[PDB]
Amino acid sequence: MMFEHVLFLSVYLFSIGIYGLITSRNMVRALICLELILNSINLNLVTFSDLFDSRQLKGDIFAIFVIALAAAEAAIGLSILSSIHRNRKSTRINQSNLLN
Amino acid sequence: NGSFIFPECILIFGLILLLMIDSTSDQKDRPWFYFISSTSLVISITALLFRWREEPIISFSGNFQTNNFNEIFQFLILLCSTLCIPLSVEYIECTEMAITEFLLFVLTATLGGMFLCGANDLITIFVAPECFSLCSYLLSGYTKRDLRSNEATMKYLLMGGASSSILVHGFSWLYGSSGGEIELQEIVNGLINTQMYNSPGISIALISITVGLGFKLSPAPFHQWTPDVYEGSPTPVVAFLSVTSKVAASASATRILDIPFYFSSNEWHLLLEILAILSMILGNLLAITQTSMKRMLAYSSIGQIGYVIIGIIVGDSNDGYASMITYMLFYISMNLGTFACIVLFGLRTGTDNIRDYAGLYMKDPFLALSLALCLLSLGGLPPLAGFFGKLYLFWCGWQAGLYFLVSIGLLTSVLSIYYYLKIIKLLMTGRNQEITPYVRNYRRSNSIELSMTVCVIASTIPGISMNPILAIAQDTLF
Amino acid sequence: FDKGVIDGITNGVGLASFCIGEEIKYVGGGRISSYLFFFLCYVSVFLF
Amino acid sequence: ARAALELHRSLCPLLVSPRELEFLQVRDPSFCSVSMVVTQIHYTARFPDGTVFDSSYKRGRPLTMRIGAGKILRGLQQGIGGGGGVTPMLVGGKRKLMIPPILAYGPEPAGCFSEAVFAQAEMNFCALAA
Amino acid sequence: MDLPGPIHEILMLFGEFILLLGGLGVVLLTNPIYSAFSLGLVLVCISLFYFLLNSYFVAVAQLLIYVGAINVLIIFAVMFVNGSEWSKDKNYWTIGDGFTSLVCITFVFSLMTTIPDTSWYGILWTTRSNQIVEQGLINNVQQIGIHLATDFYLPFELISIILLVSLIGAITMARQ
Amino acid sequence: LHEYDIFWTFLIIASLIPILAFSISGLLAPVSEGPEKLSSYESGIEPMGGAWVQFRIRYYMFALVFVVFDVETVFLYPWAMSFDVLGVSVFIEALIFVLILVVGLVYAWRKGALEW
Amino acid sequence: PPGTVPRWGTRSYVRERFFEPGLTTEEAAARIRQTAEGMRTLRPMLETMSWKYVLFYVRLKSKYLDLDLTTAMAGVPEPRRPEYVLVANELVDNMTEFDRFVRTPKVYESYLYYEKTLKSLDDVAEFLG
Repeated sequence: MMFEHVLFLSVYLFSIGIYGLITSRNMVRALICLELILNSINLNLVTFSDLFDSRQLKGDIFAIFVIALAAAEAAIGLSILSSIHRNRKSTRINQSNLLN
Repeated sequence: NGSFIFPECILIFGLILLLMIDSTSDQKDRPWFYFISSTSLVISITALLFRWREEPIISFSGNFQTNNFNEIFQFLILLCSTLCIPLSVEYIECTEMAITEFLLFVLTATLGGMFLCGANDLITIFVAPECFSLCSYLLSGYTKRDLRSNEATMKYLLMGGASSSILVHGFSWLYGSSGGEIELQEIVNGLINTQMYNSPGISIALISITVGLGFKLSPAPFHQWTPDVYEGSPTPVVAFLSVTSKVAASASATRILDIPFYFSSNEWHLLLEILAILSMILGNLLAITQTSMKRMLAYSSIGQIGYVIIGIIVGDSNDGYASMITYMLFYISMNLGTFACIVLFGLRTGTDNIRDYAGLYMKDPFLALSLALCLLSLGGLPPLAGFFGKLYLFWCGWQAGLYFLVSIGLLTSVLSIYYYLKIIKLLMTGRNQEITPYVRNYRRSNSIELSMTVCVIASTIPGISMNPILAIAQDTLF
Repeated sequence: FDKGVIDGITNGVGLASFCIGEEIKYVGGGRISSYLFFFLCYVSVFLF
Repeated sequence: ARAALELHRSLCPLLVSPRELEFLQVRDPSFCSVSMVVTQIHYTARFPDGTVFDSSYKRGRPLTMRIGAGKILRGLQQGIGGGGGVTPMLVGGKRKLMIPPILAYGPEPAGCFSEAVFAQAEMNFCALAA
Repeated sequence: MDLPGPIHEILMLFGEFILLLGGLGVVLLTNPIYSAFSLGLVLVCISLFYFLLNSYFVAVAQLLIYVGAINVLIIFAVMFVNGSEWSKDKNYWTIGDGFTSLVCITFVFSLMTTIPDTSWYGILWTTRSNQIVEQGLINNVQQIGIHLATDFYLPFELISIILLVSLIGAITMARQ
Repeated sequence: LHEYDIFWTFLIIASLIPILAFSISGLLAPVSEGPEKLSSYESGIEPMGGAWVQFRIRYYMFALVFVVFDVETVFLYPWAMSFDVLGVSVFIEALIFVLILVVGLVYAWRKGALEW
Repeated sequence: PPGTVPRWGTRSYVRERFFEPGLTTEEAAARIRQTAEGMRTLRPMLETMSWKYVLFYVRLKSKYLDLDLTTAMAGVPEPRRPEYVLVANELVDNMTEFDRFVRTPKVYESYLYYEKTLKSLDDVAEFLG
């Protein structure tokens, strides 16, 4: 059930990754769930590049690039978090709607 | 070992120079790099001038692209950046922020947009949207002491992460169902030797791609992120986004939807239509009720105007792409003109809301005139350029059968005339006891003047001189 | 039956927009969670 | 899913020449060979007796593939780029093939809740380069 | 290379059941530090999923670049969000909880019924030449090693400037 | 790259080791210590209370620059493995790669980021 | 020469064998005979060391021929069928060892059994029909 049971867990993570995103209240939790979604897509990707495409790996390289960009985004978002917590002394996300 | 990146290798050279000068030089930079970056941009434009009338030759190991149609957009993004930088020099100058890394960010985002215009690789066309988005949450929030510039980083980063996520998940579904393939051309083969094409699957990897595409250029059902960010970020980066993001997204969309999606036409031609019919409606109604200038521009010039561009992507038998190129060339100018005028007046006064533009015709008439011209052009009135743009967009698009999209377009254009004429009316007035003490103290009076005046006549002349532009835009096969 | 009917119609065609705009403009309105919710609803329904 | 409708002709050929591996048949060689590079052909695939299950004409631009690196049915890559004992097809050439079931998908179908190809089939082609 | 035998599905189900609880801990627990630690658990148990399938690099790297740098960075970040212990009891927040737990389940149902209709074990037979090469004599750190630089030249040349720009932006933003 | 069965057995054994040790300690242990047991080591009589002890302002920059400069290595490893296998083009490519981040580190050094 | 009968592929191995319950006698007699001319196509893929399909195909064809051989053999001529059961032992131990000599990839034993695994399977199906 290798090729079949893992994909059955991709969605069962991806979905959760979205839900925690929407119902998130603090910035760090939203970023965590974002990273979780990216890892879900990564996992949905890799298995495809193990059943087939073994002559020239086309998924593992793409997985590497996805992880690199995930790290970059997780750096930039937290950097923005620093400045927002500097401006206002609380990072409650859903209590800032002064741009509407 | 290849000159098809040299148009971007020059940009990389200029980037490295801009990063070096701050490391080495002390203080001689402020007006120096202001033109040293323009040197790199104009040199890249000259380099792209060479590859006019060239072959569809494939890239490094067949990675990004090199044909005529893609080269058009590759030059167009450079044009946008060249016009935009002089705006986003003096603005951030009059904020006491570091200017070096701002120009570095703008240059790197332009580089990402330039690479995106090709990218027939399924991976390059994923990193390049990130090279264009990772350099966007920075600019769109690069005024830290402000408060709104943080809201328009939260509700831009979260959204642009979720959407790129959905897009790459669609890409993974495609890579799976396609028996394993990345090269954009080589999918309809590989999706056949693996006989899983007509099956469910592909139907999912089409929607999970079209949604991530839409978010990047914001039609109606996903427009939610645009009105906020365009108000929260500084006006120059608003203009830069609202021109080059749309250009790059519309350059990537046609290729990612026409090359690997021969068969699914009747199932995405409809889909995009559902977006367009909404994009040119919900992006106009709200535009009426606005009172802020940047937010009204977000609604009108983007929320709607990203309608009739698409209005031929659905109705395209390669007899229309010329009209898309022409309308993009018109829209870039007719949008950068009004953004230049808005930046200039806002800096000179210190307000954004509409109710302060009163009497501006009497204090300084040149700026009022050069703003009214661009606004009317956006309205699409006969002697101007937007009229001929919308016209040749409809005349090829009514010539392709579909009727319940041209009528809605004309109707929403008539509707859009309203707020344009509203602000125009607010310009021409002389009721001295009405004008607020903002235009009353206006010492009327280089770069921004030059940009505004050479960008506004291109909003009146090409609409009447579209013959060579049309003759040029017909040679696009991609 | 001129001001009260056909003038009424030619204004209500230009007045109903003034109401619909502000009406649909006051849903959501910030609260990024609501943005993402309304962004997911359309993605989900479009799968049909 | 399974077979659908179509309509065409065939421009009746001469007798096929198997050449010990497949079924080869030539209709019109015109201009020039093709190396291990991207090509662009137009196909119309049959079943063994009469049925037609796909045709490049049933879509827009005829599909583009790679002739020289294994990315397609071994039968085709032998009968388009030129196999052992067979001359390759010219730029504007035109040939006709009957693919035996060993140089094809083999004795197992491609299912999608309904196999889109009869299990252990052997199909026909009318391949015209472009 | 290959796997032991019928011990495979045992580890498969074990890791799946661990990862489900991990995700539920990520999304349910209110104390953010517990959430981050459960996220680390999720990521190590998915690195083990990557390692089970015979893809070695994309497993160990994923373990180094995420279960390391990113998690400690997030731990440092949670030292800036004060105020925890919100409400509880069966969708603590507003009815938005129910609306999400509805639309997400619709999304699930859609994809989770789309998947078990494609014969993956039949989509593997139609490609018997892709994973039939191995280049003649190679191991799986040289496969990636070369095929990253022989045809994936442009994105590899590109990612570096993305990293540099991200560094510069992060330093310019986080610093007051 | 032939048999990681030893790896899996070592994983399960060394993961059972800590819980085994904890349980063995728990079996032969005292059911005692109902004392205060609510305060930790080296504390001023019952000191209790306090928060906002972070100083994340300094160490956060270190964490960020490390997270960014780490990705270099997992890209260098496929290159460091494929030097002689391929020609010398990968040498120049990886030189450009590393030099980009050398310039980045020079920048992070000049402008004050790595501090006390 | 018309089309053929798919005959219950159609699933994702969680729909089949778990959720679409059905297997009639003389229908497993199709799977049994199919994995004979089926498993006789890996010879080229054992020539070149493609150690990644010679495991997936064997696992699938086994888990398919590890239930049919228990259903089909109940439906052969029951008066005289101890041999039709004295063959399943061989036709499912040769493969149980084939699965050993692919896990730690060998060549000599792998190929020495990739002939003595099909040589038997042509005799299990033989007692059927």
